[PDB]
Amino acid sequence: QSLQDPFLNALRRERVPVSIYLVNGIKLQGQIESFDQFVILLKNTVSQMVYKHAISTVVPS
Amino acid sequence: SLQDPFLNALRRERVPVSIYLVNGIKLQGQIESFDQFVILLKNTVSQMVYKHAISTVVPS
Amino acid sequence: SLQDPFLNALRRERVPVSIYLVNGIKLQGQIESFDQFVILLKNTVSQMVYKHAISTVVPS
Amino acid sequence: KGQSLQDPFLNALRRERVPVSIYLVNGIKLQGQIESFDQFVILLKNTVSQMVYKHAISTVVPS
Amino acid sequence: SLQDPFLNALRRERVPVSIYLVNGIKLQGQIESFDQFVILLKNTVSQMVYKHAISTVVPS
Amino acid sequence: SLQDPFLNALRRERVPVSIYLVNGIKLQGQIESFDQFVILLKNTVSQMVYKHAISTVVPS
RNA sequence: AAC
Repeated sequence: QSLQDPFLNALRRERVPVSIYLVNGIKLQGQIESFDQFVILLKNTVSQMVYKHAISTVVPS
Repeated sequence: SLQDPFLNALRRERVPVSIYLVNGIKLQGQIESFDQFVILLKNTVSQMVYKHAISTVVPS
Repeated sequence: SLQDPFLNALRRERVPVSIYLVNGIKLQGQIESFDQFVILLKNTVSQMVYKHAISTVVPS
Repeated sequence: KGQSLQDPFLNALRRERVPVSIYLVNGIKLQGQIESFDQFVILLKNTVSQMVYKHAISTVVPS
Repeated sequence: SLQDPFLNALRRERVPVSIYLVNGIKLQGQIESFDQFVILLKNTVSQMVYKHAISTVVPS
Repeated sequence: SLQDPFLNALRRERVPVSIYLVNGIKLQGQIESFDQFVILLKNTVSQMVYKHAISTVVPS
């Protein structure tokens, strides 16, 4: 986690808009509210739990 | 841990949820219960949903 | 484990169940048996279905 | 419970040389006989032996 | 472990890489860094790619 | 156990192989090395292939 | 939701 956690934490603390690309090709957008070992809590109009196993890539918007 | 308190608040307050599967299909219902690998999603009857097949869970 | 009760119930009742796979395939039959990683589904054939390929199990 | 079902099911097919179909999650159907398997792979023989990863397999069924 | 040397070699020599994903998508850039589960890919932006989503890593 | 002897015989004997990915793509070359998680495949270029993305390995 |  020596790279993943710092990467997600900096986006979380700064409240950067991010794009989360899922394996099926769908792109989600919002702010990272928090995360744990298996999930990311992504907030836009509502708070959704995204399973990391479904994510291909995370990048600031 | 963020997963379990998130699913518990939906379970206890019997909140209606959308579960999106990795193929894009949206399922809807109430979280009857969950464990390490599955979620039981009730409408009239419960179906068993494998977490490995879920991309997102969001209220309503 | 919620899987065992959920699946043992179906297995004993021999009721029809739909198994939806992660690729969108819908299988229809009876739950004949299961273990940690597979489910044996019975219709005109008995086929061994890997749980990793399953999204949902839905009583008919 | 563990491998109670999987391992006898595959062992029966192997022992009796039953022609099998293995459906991959991508939809592709493989056919042949199961010559052996371990924790992660199944060896399938048609004209030649190919190693199939269980992680890619959805269903196994007699042809 | 073959991953570390392979990926580090590509990091040290600044090699432009293609990261193919399991779903057909190609990402292109340089390996900025990596850990057990992710690879950081730098092109115009720095993106974090989950290894579970990657099929292959190759020079462009 | 079956996997390691299978792959080692292809590596040691430098046998041309075909590696099919879960999206159906066929890669070709020789296996230089492999570990728990990856296979290094040599053709014109050396590429790393994640085992989780492979469906089938067969001599070509 | 590809009986």
